[PDB]
Amino acid sequence: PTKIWRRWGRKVNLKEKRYAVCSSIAASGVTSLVLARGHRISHLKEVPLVVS
Amino acid sequence: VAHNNVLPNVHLHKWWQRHVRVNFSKNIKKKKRRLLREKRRKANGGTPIEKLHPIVHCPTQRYNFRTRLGKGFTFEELKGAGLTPRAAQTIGICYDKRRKNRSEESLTKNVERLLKYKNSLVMIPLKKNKAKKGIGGIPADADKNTIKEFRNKKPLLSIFKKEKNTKPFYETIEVSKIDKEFLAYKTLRRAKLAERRKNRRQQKKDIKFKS
Amino acid sequence: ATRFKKNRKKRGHVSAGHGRVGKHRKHPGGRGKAGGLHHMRINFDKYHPGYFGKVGMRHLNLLKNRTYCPTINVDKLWGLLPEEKKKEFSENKDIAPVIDVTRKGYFKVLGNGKLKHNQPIVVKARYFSSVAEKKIKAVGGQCILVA
Amino acid sequence: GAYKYIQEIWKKKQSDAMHFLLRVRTWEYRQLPVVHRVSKPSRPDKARRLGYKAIQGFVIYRVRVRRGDRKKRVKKGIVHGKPKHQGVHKQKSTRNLKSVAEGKVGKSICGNLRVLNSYWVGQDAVYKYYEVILVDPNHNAVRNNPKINWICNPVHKHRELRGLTSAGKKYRGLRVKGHLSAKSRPSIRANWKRRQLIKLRKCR
Amino acid sequence: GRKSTIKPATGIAVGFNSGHVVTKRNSKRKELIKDVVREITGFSPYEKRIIELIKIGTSASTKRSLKYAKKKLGTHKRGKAKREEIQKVVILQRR
RNA sequence: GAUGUUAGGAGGGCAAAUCCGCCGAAUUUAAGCAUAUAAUUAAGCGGAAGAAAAGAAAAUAACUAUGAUUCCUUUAGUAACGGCGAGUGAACAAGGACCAGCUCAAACGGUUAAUCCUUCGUUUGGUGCAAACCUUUCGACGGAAUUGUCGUU
RNA sequence: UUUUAAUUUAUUCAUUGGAAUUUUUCAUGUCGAGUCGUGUUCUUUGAGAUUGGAGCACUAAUACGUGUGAUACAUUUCACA
RNA sequence: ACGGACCAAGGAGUCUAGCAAAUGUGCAAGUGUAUAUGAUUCUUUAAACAUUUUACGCAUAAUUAAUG
Repeated sequence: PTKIWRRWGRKVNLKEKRYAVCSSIAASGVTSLVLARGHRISHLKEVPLVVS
Repeated sequence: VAHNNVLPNVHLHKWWQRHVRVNFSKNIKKKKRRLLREKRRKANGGTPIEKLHPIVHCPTQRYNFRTRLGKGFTFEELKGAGLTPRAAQTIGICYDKRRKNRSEESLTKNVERLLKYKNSLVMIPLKKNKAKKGIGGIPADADKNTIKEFRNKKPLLSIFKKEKNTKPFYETIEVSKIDKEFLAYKTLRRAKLAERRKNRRQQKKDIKFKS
Repeated sequence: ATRFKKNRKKRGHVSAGHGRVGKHRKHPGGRGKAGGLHHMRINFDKYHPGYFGKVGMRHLNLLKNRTYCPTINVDKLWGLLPEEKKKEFSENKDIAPVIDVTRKGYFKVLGNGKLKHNQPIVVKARYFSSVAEKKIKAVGGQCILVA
Repeated sequence: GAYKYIQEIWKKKQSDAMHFLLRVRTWEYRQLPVVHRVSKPSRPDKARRLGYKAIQGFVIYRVRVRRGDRKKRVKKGIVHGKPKHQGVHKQKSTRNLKSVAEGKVGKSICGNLRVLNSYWVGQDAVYKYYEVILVDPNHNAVRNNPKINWICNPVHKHRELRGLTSAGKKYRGLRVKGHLSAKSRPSIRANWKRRQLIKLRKCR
Repeated sequence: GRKSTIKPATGIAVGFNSGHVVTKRNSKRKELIKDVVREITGFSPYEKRIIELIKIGTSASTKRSLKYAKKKLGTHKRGKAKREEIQKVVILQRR
């Protein structure tokens, strides 16, 4: 019988979480990865686009 | 048992499923507590909800060097601040009748912390522009203008926190003033060796002074 | 990760990997540490030699706070303080660092390692090893006893 | 200052006067019914040193209790069980006779009142006597009193049955603090539950 | 270990008077009630026994009195105190 | 002491997840089994609240000392208990949540019980359409109480 | 709609009692008894020459006392309540 | 030798605690931010984010019944 004391959550190292966030930002910063992810950015001027 | 494992030690030989409990509500409780204390400090109308506590030295040889917030100032330090316990407990000063000031350093430092809190206090009149001189060491009530100009100022909560201790674990001395004759290990061994007989001497001193 | 479990790959194998002859009974050797000295004695003697019996006297209530003392060895005092300050105490022969080890969180100074030759250093600690004292004095330093 | 003299006299219990007085009083109590109301506290000093006061809603009841231990409740001395449990004679009840005495009167005989305390009064071979102070929580004389009216609100019903009187505090181990009690402090069962209850965090 | 009330602690961590070097800092009614209560009550029977044992006034007699008081009262200090006060009253009535 | 269809009141039963007392096993584990374990558990009896219980040191420490209770992290599967086998197993300090202290007894007050309750009346103003409700202090009567209420600390 | 903060305004006259601290003297007062405690028996505990509780027997001292300081004692310091 | 008349649906090494090994990952004489707190976060969010320059675990030193 399923019990509520299953290991629902997980503890993730803070350093690993920060590494992952940094890497995600870097990956968002390159055109090929954003294109391969699924977005239609063929008409964007640059991938790390910033607006006023 | 088999192979090279630590011998099992699990203390689960009783009905433990009845006693298992898991804190699904840790962050929910955190939010509820934060909301409750925020509502408290919003309800008490600008008076901080914290109470001033003394700083005391932690017991035992393990935590000798560390200080922490203790429970309540003592009668001696309240008197040194010129503040009766009855009146101090009405302006956010914690007081306990159990602590005693075994050292002048603790007495002076808690007294000066009390005085800092006291002069940082600004009292609100009990009767809406009926400012009076106070009683029992409570400061005189502030006036309408100063209350008006101070209520919009950020209330400092630094005095409520335990004080940060300076970190001078590094020092510099001249090589000329180094005692090359000292024998720390020898002194330690000698003190341990002589402890028993000096306890004797103190025992006899106490007996003699008893008369 | 229940799809990585080894039982899944024995899904149609009758015995579930637990043997056709010996089978998987429930507690066929006893429960917990049952058979020690009797039929698990070889296991106990081979992997946990001194398990049975008792030695020494009883300390009725311990109070580990009384005897808690962390140790720092003599070869880490210079590494306690930052590198540019090592440099600044190094080139200047008229000053020496006074290190209150108790403040960093060690109570005893042990003597393993090698201090820098002709580099005086004053150490404050609650306890000192004799060899630690000898090395500190040998490099021209001094041990200060503190509480 | 009369109560001081009364207290010091009652501190003897072996003097000729006190011996005779106790003997005659315990003889009277033996003939009186098991639990009966008494007009005034037989020991005014001890009663008032306990919670007793002399206003309208306060009542004193004298109660006998049989001495010795009660023997196991098994039909003859059979005990179907392990030899560690065969004993039937030397079974010492955890409640003391004083607590049993206050229960005998507070359980149902006077269910309107609330037990405050009880004291000594006398002994004999087969009975221990006691007087129990009871408070009427419905009398205005106690309801309006700023003191003592703490007993009126319903969280103090049947203190003697909940082990909340002085005798209950004694036999629950609450009369000793520190390392000599340690476990009993939040109640024994609650402390055991806390100690052996296991807490698991969601994210481990 | 033992400390000292004066002569502040040495900065040493082990030994007599050790530790940090902080600067330390520092009948008319009862007996009347006793007399009246004594007059009205008297002595308990074991008090009488101890009194007569003391009145015998030998070394063996006083040893026996200490033993008897200790047995009657439990503990050694209670028995010793009882014997000593009974000796006091024996002298005070022997005058 | 009785007795009262005297006047005014209370208790009783249900409900239990949490809570407080009592009473109290065996299955089981030890590869047998008897101490031990299961377990100060299940079953049984009784008693409360929106929480209960604990609680203002006849505490801890041994330090530069802490300061009611409860709970969380930890101390710690540790000190210890145990056919020292199987197994069992705390406390202090430390970090936090919360934070609150008090009153009887005893003392003192007799140019004066200064206390308390019942019953019957009086008004002080207020929110309600109403029903009702909140404030109100001047009594009078009958009692309780010196076998001790109230005030002071 | 509930309450609950800040804000708005209070002014004249009066005597009735109380409170805190600070000056100057008295007196070191009181402080919970079949209770604590001890022995023994049973239970309970990690508590071990007994952790708590209970039954029975004995049964205290008066603050200079008595209770803790985890090994039973005697003489005794100290600390803490 | 035992089970199986037939068909459908259901049907059995899982969950938790604790230890180790293995491997991947992060940091490294340090590592893990525990409980908790803050903060224009409050559908999601019971997650994410953060932690005024000696809390605690494990490691950094062993050995002895033990004063050490």
